[PDB]
Amino acid sequence: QSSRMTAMDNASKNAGEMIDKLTMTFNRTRQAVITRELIEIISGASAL
Amino acid sequence: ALVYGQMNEPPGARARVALTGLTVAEYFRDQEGQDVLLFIDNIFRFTQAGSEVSALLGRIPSAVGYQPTLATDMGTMQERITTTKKGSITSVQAIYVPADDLTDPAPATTFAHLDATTVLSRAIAELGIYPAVDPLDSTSRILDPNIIGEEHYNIARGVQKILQDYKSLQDIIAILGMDELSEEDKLIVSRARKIQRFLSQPFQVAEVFTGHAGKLVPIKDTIKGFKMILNGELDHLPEVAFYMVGPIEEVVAKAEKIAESQ
Amino acid sequence: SNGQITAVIGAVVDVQFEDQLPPILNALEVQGRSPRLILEVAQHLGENTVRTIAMDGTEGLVRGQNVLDTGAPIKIPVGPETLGRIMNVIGEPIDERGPIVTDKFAAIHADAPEFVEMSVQQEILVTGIKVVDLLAPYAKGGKIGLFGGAGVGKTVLIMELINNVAKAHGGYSVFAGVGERTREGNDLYHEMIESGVISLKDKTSKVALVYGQMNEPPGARARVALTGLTVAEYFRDQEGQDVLLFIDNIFRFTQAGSEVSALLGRIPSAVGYQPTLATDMGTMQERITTTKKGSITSVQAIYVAHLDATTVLSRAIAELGIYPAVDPLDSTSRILDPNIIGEEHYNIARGVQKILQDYKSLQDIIAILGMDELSEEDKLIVSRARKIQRFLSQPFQVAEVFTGHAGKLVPIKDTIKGFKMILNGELDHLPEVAFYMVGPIEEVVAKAEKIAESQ
Amino acid sequence: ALVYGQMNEPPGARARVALTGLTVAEYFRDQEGQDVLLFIDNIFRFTQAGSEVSALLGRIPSAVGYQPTLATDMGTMQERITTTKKGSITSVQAIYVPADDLTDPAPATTFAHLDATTVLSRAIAELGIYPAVDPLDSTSRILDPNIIGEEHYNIARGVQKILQDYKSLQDIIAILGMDELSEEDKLIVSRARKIQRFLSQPFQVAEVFTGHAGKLVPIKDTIKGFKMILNGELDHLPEVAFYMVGPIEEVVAKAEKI
Amino acid sequence: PVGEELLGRVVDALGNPIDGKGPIGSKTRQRVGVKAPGIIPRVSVREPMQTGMKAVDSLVPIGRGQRELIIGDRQTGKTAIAIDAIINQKRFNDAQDEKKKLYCVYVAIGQKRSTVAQIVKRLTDTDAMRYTIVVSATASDAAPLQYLAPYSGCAMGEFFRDNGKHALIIYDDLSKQAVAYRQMSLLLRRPPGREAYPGDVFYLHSRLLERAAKMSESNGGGSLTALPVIETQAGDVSAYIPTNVISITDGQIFLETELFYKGIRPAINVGLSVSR
Amino acid sequence: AEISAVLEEKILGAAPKENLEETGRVLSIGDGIARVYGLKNIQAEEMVEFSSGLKGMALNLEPDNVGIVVFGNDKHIKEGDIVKRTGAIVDVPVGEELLGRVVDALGNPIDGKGPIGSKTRQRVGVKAPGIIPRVSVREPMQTGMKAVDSLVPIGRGQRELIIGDRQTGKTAIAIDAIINQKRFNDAQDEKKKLYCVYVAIGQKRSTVAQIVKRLTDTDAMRYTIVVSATASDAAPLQYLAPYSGCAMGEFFRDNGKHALIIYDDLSKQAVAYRQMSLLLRRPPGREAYPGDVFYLHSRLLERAAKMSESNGGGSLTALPVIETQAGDVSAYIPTNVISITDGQIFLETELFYKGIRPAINVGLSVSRVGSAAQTRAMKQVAGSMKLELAQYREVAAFAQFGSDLDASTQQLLSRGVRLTELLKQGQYVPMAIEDQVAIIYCGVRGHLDKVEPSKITKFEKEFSQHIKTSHRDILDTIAKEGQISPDTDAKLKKVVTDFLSTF
Amino acid sequence: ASDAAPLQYLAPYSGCAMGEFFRDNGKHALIIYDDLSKQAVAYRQMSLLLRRPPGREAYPGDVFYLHSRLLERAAKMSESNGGGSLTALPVIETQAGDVSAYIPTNVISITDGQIFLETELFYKGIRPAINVGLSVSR
Ligand SMILES: Nc1ncnc2c1ncn2[C@@H]1O[C@H](COP(=O)(O)OP(=O)(O)OP(=O)(O)O)[C@@H](O)[C@H]1O
Ligand SMILES: Nc1ncnc2c1ncn2[C@@H]1O[C@H](COP(=O)(O)OP(=O)(O)OP(=O)(O)O)[C@@H](O)[C@H]1O
Ligand SMILES: [Mg+2]
Ligand SMILES: [Mg+2]
Repeated sequence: QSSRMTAMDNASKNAGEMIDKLTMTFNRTRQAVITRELIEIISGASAL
Repeated sequence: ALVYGQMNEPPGARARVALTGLTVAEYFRDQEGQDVLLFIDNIFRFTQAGSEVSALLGRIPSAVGYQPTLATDMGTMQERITTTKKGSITSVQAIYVPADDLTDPAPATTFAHLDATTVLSRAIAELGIYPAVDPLDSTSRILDPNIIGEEHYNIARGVQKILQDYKSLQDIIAILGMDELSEEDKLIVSRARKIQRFLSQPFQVAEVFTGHAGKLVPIKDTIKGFKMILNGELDHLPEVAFYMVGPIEEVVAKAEKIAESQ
Repeated sequence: SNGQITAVIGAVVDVQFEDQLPPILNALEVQGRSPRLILEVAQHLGENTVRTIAMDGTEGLVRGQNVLDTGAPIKIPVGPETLGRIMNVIGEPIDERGPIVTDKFAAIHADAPEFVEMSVQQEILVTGIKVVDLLAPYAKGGKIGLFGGAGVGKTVLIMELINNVAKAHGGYSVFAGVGERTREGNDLYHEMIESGVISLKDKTSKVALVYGQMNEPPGARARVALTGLTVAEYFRDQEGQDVLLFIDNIFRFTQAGSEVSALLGRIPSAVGYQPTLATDMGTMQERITTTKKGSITSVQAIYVAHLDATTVLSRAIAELGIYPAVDPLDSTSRILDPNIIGEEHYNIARGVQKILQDYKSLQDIIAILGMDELSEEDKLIVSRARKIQRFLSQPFQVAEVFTGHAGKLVPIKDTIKGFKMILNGELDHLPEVAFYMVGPIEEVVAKAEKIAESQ
Repeated sequence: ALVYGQMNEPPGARARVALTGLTVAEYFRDQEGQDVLLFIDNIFRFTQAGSEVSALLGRIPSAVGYQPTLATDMGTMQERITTTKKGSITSVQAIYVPADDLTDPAPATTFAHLDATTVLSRAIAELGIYPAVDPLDSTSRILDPNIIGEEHYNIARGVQKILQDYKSLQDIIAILGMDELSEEDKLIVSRARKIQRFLSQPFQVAEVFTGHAGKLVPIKDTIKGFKMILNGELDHLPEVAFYMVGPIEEVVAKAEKI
Repeated sequence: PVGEELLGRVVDALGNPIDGKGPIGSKTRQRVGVKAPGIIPRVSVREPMQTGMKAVDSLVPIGRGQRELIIGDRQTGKTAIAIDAIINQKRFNDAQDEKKKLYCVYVAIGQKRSTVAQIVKRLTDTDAMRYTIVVSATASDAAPLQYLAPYSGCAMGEFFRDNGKHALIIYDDLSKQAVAYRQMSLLLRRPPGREAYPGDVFYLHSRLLERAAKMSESNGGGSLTALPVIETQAGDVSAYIPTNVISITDGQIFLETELFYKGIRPAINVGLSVSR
Repeated sequence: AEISAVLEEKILGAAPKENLEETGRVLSIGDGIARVYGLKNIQAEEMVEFSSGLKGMALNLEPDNVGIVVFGNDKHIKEGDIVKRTGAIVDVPVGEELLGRVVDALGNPIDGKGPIGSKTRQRVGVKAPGIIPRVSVREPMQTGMKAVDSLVPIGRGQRELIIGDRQTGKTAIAIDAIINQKRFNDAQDEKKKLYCVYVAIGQKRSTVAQIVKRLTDTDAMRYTIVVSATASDAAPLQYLAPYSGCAMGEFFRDNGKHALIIYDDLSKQAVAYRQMSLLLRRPPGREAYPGDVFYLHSRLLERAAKMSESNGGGSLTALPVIETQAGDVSAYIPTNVISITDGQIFLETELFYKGIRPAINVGLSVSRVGSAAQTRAMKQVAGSMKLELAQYREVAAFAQFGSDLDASTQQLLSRGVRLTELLKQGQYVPMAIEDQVAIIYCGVRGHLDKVEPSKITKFEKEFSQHIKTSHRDILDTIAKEGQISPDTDAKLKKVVTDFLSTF
Repeated sequence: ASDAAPLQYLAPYSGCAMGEFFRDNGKHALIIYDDLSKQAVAYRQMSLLLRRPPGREAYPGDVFYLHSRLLERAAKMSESNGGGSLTALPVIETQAGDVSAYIPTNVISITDGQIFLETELFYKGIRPAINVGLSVSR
């Protein structure tokens, strides 16, 4: 029971680090998507 | 003095309200030689109003929808908040972080001019400690042994280290208990509880709502008090004697009253 | 009333008039096109010239070509003569069956019914399909999402809906293939001929077809649903009937509206054809409603947002031999409330859904450990649930020559009574296989008696 | 013969110096009938200098702010570099990927104009493997069993399958560790790590950076060493012995030295 | 038009009667673009505005003069919560206490006209129509009518607020008004922004929702309570219009699709529902 | 039109003698776009000739000038040069004489084998057949690969998309489908023949030379037309090459014959049309594409269908190719072509480097015609095969960490491993339908559950030789009956058990 | 930070000219640009106010040329040119330690090496917080 508790604790810590890296990637991707869609709308409107 | 640019105002008024309050503060600094305080709430609404003003002028927006002049508009507002040869203006600004993203352009532009940080934690308020300032999340750039001194820096680092050890041991205590900890760990967790109890302080402006007389603790009194707690000179006192007490002489006086009432 | 072509840019034609400017949504006919080109006025540009979207191809047009203003929107032929026919956007027959000789023409842009013309009672349109009439009822004037992919009888279900509404209620149906493939349209048309809903030279047709190909211009595909809605509106207003309107689909209608807005250049491509905004879709959605004269019930064919009812077709239900392959648990409806359809109908439907969910849990338990669990109560629950699943199946009138089973029309009271008797256990002694492919519940009793006499 | 137009030059000069080197190679190929080696470093500077002047030519920018004639300009440049019936040209061109991105339009256009591709990855260079060639992103079109031999093709495809299996296992390894893996998964990981170490090779030109003697590995020694690793004949050796060695004999010698 | 002659009447965004019961007899007309009350003429929100739902009155309480958002996906119960709040005031309006009476305004924006007719039938059946004004700008109505209907209903509520009475207003829903204003702004050749919305959609919703206030006792003591409704797509809280409305209001009531499909009705997310 | 010459001749009332009704002068030329003053009697999509001999097409008919897309290098075009309208829209030669020839987008031969003796020419802008003249697709178009002829079957007259990333094998699928038809073109049955058209768009010349070399070495060039619009060609040529290839295939379709067209790839044609539309100042949309880029591909692909027996019975099946950037099928052009075509074949890089070649993603690949595009024996074995593959995918979704699994779960996992190894196929080796039926039947009847998967290809390399040499009477019985009868099933089981005893 | 964006753009070139004086006169000069990321932000503001087309992260497409023409003037001259030299130490401020961004990758490709500073090592008291595994010199 002690070994299983320590193994699940290590798995949760590794999953937390992966969650932090995926959260930074998600924020960077969200900013890039908003910027790209804004530039596309600007280019579509400025062609009139 | 209050300004209060409302949320139903046009974006120009909400953009210039921070300049109006800064102008009142600049008069108090230059023409009186005072150490003025300026409170801005919110500073994200200042950025949002500036973005709306630039979008109403037909300018091309920058990355993540903000104005292209965001850095220089923030710079012109914040560089008037400084210390000069006549006086100084210290600004406490409420900061909202959109979508919990610290890499967003408006918080990242704000953080360049920030000299400190005060984080108010809900969890600390749940522990009854007031003011609910997070001692680990809050940081300052003058924590250096050339501006505040060697003793202040060493004591602040020691308090931070003890509280970090307490936070590391909190998970162990929660999952297993407190009896299996060593004598060193029990001494550390007792000193950490007394340190985080001594961070609470009664406020005069809330003394009607609390019943405790407010205290203005001088910086040397806080330095001496935390040096006494760090060295274990108050290991025999109970933890409740440190709660909602300004100085450390009132800590030992409250401990004496607790012992006599017991 | 006569103008000249000024500019030709793609499917967008700018035409300049001299004396009288046509209003918005009017139709202008090009005088040099042998397959006639109808332009719909989208906006006024000033300077006595208007910008129009084309309903057909634009190759070969020259500047200064004469355009005749009709003084009205696109008037399509309507009536009983359009039943069993295929029309394009502008009402021309494209099924090579001759001209559409009628006396009634109607514009494809009309107003929605008023606030005083709408009934306060949210009546349901009973369609004779037991699973549909019990678990996911069809509301009159509602929005209905019909799901299903390849291999499931989605087409057969659509034709069964057409036949049952034309039989039980006397109201016709209109199919509108908004931007549909030519192969799928040809398969649907031949299946409608084979199953007898579309009948040649007998005048017993039950559905009017409007088609728009994928090679059509974006303006043509954005008004096919308006043509189908206009035919359905004639059947509702001038006949007082409850009319089905099948649209295939709302997604392609929104796509064609977005392409039209992109061609016009005013609204950017980020915003296309909101359900509100009466210019885009609000008029079309509000003209599909129930009034004091009749009702239009919209069924959107979805192949795998505001639906009043939803019937989900699954491959697994067809793999179990249940026709129609409607999933009883994934088919939801906003109408499932005690305050609308009655307390007993909601109670029976909730009991059937609860029994089916418990049956799925019991099947999982049986697959895990075995068929013996919680004495004979679980066995009785399983037996009643399997009798319910068999009774959900029903023969189709339109598929009586491909399956050999004569289809039956089941009124809603018969379905309620039969499922109430199954829930109460009044028919619990009958065999399970006697509940398969039977319309009423007296047919189940007769089937069980014939099984008992034969065995 | 050397032709140089470098990054200090204005964008007009950097967009035409590659054509000057092409002209030298085309004369050496056609008018002399010789075998020519043409080294270009690097192509992306040509296609970027073309984009730097595109806004000043009054052109609408393409996607991600590029020139709208990037594909056609690269096509007309690259089609002159070829092996003809008059003579042969072997061309080696470096390509820069901006911000470590392979879906950028300039490298994505350059991919379809090449026979052999050697993709270098930053993550492999972070692991100390040099040259940092991506094994699962490099194609040649000469990798055919009817061209380079059946054994050579089978060994290369086996190495690529082993490294793909290791890449698929890395997600579970990063969370649950090596304990949850089965015995075949542990063999896959061990052989793949040995393969990744053995792909590294000390270069003669890189000795000043490191100090290892550069090794020239014959292709028969390469296919023999990778066949030995794939057959499990060297599972008893540590993986550090596979690092920065040319032939498989140096692997055995370094393992015996440890 | 404003007044108590509008109670029990179904009107459009212009105030014209559409219920067929005859013309209204209002003697006063109020502008739709009135500036919000200032700091001095208002006091703190302390009078409870009782919704009648246990989860609302306990976990996310709504006071008189408070903007509380009802945000959720399609078919989650936002209209049901608002209608129950309107129906609950019948037990207070019948009593003799003047500080407990609440007059309701329901602004239907961009809805189906049959649904508005069913809502009016439901309020008539429960005797809550006597203190309720229904302002409907349906889908077949023009986008300017959908843009104008929240301001027309706000002016009708502000008449009760400035006369010493208490009013509750529901905007069902503000996302349809933002869509209508986006279409008008795009067709007026105005510079767009994120999701083709103009640069003053935040200013549009803020000047709408800052008119809900608790007036001071020297200013009459009346109040206007706003319950805006936001329809989100797949729970996308971080969209532009939901972000603006969340930042404007004093709190939000989150309705969850997952909780609604579990049969948990009302599907209020307690951990996401805030009341300042 | 307000230029200095026009204002000079209109103030003075010169009335110039140049009749610009049938000719014109160039106002401006740049990047393959020519603005031309004049051409008053020109029509939309009409071919014109410049003074240097170059050709062009009129795409914009503005009230001021005419927009011409230049079919060649724009260095030969100058401002003020004379442009003469041809009076006709673009047409290409069609006939049996194009089989074996490598032509460009305009039908001019580029292989150096002399001219083409074509007696008929067809325009490229022909309207697609309506709902009436076409009939339901039921004739099998046999690609020759087990992973596609069973799971994603293609019928004659069906638009089947081949969509994937770079270097995944879309061209390999198309070339193998072209090569496979040599079995039917060399036979005597006329209705089974399939003439091929390959349209290379934007590729380098070495790649097209390698494709022609591959088709010449395999003798598949004798019934194949290669339409080449390379990377160095003009954007109008790359835009018009699919339409010219479609007209060449429509000649076979309208004459009662069956044609198969590969567009490799439609992404390059969309890029070329995007460049022409952007340089013509048309309003861009999503990802800088025009609003007619959906209409472009829909108009192209709606002409691929099987005609009814009253229209000769000919068919035209199209295989468009789409390149996907990093697997994003949510982009504009992939979404359009997916919504147009009757199904897709999806290729994945991870499946390719895992050993599974061809890397067909079975879950994401649909064929809307389905079992109607299969013969009876292939339908019989593939109906069980797709169910077993679906069960294997369902049980392997939760079998990564599972070791002590159920016996039925282990049997399903083992069967799915055998079927996954069964679907693998080498390059340039198409398979006959009988070999695919026999091998899939052995896979799905449990004959390979006791066989190691790595030997299955060797079993495929040997058992097919066993029935072709010592048990050919069983194959003759299958061919004559057309289905796997239970007696033939028992005989095949006996042959398999005897072979595995020998194995 | 209170100055105009053109002044922030011009200052690295003015300092480079002052260092080029010592470079061309046989002397040796070391120049530090603290920091070039803020100069690129000022140049991005100038280009966005000039309605120039934005590229990666809304930056103009010649920002690589901006840093390359600035940093190519730092070089070692020959003995026939006086034997002078100019040494550059550009400074780049990253967000969350990302060296995969546009401007850091540009300056890495331009310069001969980098000295990476870690926030993690800086929080642990290791000063200077130089990452040895990432900081190289060619
Ligand atoms: N507490 C509840 N108990 C039972 N049924 C409820 C409850 N709340 C809502 N419903 C039912 O759920 C359905 C949808 O709820 P409602 O229409 O109020 O939500 P909505 O968010 O307004 O939907 P829409 O987006 O369509 O306007 C209705 O049939 C309603 O009767
Ligand atoms: N079934 C297969 N078995 C083995 N190798 C294959 C197979 N299919 C393709 N290949 C090889 O994979 C490589 C790339 O395949 P192919 O050129 O057909 O892909 P593509 O989609 O045309 O890529 P590109 O984008 O370069 O055109 C070639 O070396 C080819 O020989
Ligand atoms: Mg609602
Ligand atoms: Mg290819």
